[PDB]
Amino acid sequence: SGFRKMAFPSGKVEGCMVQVTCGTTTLNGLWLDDVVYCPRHVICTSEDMLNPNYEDLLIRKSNHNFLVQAGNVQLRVIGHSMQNCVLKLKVDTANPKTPKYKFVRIQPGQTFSVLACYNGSPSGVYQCAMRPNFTIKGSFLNGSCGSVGFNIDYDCVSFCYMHHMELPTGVHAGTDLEGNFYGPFVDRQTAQAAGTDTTITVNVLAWLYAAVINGDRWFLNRFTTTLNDFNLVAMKYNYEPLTQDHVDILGPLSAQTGIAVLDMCASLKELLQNGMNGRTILGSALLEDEFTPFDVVRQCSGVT
Amino acid sequence: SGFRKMAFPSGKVEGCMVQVTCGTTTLNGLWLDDVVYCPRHVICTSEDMLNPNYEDLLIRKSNHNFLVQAGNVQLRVIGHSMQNCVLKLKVDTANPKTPKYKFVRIQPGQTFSVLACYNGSPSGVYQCAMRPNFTIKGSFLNGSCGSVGFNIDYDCVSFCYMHHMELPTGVHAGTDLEGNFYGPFVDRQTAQAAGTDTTITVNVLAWLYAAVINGDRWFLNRFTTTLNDFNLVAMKYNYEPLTQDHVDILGPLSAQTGIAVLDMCASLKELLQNGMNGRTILGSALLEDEFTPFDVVRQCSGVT
Ligand SMILES: *CC(=O)N1CCN(C(c2ccccc2)c2ccccc2)CC1
Ligand SMILES: *CC(=O)N1CCN(C(c2ccccc2)c2ccccc2)CC1
Repeated sequence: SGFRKMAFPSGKVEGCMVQVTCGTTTLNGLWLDDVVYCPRHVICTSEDMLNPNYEDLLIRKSNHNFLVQAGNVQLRVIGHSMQNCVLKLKVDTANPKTPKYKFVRIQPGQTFSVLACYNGSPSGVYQCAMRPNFTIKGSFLNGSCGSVGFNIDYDCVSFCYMHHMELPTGVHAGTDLEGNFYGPFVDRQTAQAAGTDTTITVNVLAWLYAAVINGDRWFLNRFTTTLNDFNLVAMKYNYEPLTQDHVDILGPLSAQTGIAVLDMCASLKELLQNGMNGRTILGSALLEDEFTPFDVVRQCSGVT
Repeated sequence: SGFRKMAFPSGKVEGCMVQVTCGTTTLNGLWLDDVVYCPRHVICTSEDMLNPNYEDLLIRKSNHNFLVQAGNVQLRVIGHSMQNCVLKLKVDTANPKTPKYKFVRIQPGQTFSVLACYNGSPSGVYQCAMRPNFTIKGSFLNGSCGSVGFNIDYDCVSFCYMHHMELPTGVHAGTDLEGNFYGPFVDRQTAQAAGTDTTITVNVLAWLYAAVINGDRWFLNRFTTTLNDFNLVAMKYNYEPLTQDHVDILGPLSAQTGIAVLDMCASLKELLQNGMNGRTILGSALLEDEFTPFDVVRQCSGVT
């Protein structure tokens, strides 16, 4: 037992990290098969980022201008193309460590692991969630761009995020691996504000189920509620509305604990209305929303 | 910017995980060079754990009784020995993926990453701290024993923990890689209670410095304090006493932020005495103590 914010083992992704340099700009790239993926702003100078015309800036770059280094060895770039906000650098060598992989575009509320990198070298791994406002709250310093977010299903790595930007508020924005930004963000040094960062209700409920499985039960009450009644309270507290699809997804946790989904909703409602009163749940003094129902099942069952 | 509970990239450790089976007991082993390290309770049945005499139980085991499997391939065991609470299984093949490594015995308050494994396969990675009562609050199910805790200094993995037990309270106990338990715990199915889980004061201060670096400054006050005055409050709140050695270790963070250590202590004192008043620091509603001063520096600088 015990319940932790857990990331996927990062080995499969560490074997894909490379350094990409274009002029004086250096960031991370993801090497899969014979293609290196990286943010297209690798071609920009600081002056370019105020209002970059990427198609125009890219005309001045040739294959030999993209310096790709995997560990201590240089890769030969034999092609380059821009797909949305990512550059795809075709190299002459397939990455021998390429895992089975997929590119997926996640939904708000979904979680993933990030392998934060600098100069193509991994520094750490942490668990994130795509916020309902399409930002992520990461830990990214200058040079971390090109670090990726991913999930793993046994031996298949599903890449879902590539880091591109930090908003003036310190929150993060990036793209899927086809180069499309999550949310309305653009790769330009222009002040872009995030929308409301609402709480992922279905994740909070999943985490309350993880708490009951792991021994923290003080918050369980004698009440029940309905979806409509719960949602009036969810709206008041800037929580995402709960749907029947979310109830369905929580079914396995409901079954395992014997606590009906709407009863857990009534516990959540009282926690929202009364607070924690100085108490903690799974060592947290706030309601955690960055564990999905699948994450709780995975951790509580021991999937490898 | 942004500050996250971050684990070390786990690739170097994933390459060392193996499965060890003895009779009907299966757990994880750590394969480094030609030795596989695992908890000695792999030799026990459930009946043995009530009061095991390990030297006696081990006499009945031969090299061929320890089944060691690295991925899908079996390793040949050519020797076995017990060192404290770990078994060392000499195998005929050096692990080709053995990283540069060391075995270290950490101090309470120190943090490390855990690669939780089942059947020699990695399931996830999270960050822990050795509590002042010599327990860790992990996420370990049956079969996770033998999973290890570690730190990494560029290319050197320092192994510090091997998981052995879960106390009846749901907290965890284990050994260093020489098989010595942290704290007074023994590998036996006997109720053993943990001492006071005090808060690691120097880590809380480091995390408050990380908060000021990352923009969360509301808690900074107009006060200062002394070590002795601070420690009267630390004692009242079950915080570890702060020493001059801890002040010295926080020097770089003090220098970077321009906030004297004792001034940060006065902010901590007011937070202890008044609470957070519904506010958060780095997204937490409680004072986080599982980041060391070195962790804050590492994360805030981008060490790979
Ligand atoms: C994540 C990372 O490595 N950085 C943050 C984004 N920086 C961009 C940039 C590109 C080229 C020259 C200067 C700065 C950037 C700036 C503004 C908006 C989007 C991206 C690079 C460092
Ligand atoms: C961590 C893990 O895999 N487990 C928890 C400890 N279990 C021990 C054990 C050994 C052999 C047969 C049954 C149980 C154990 C029990 C009691 C005290 C210490 C260790 C194995 C599963």
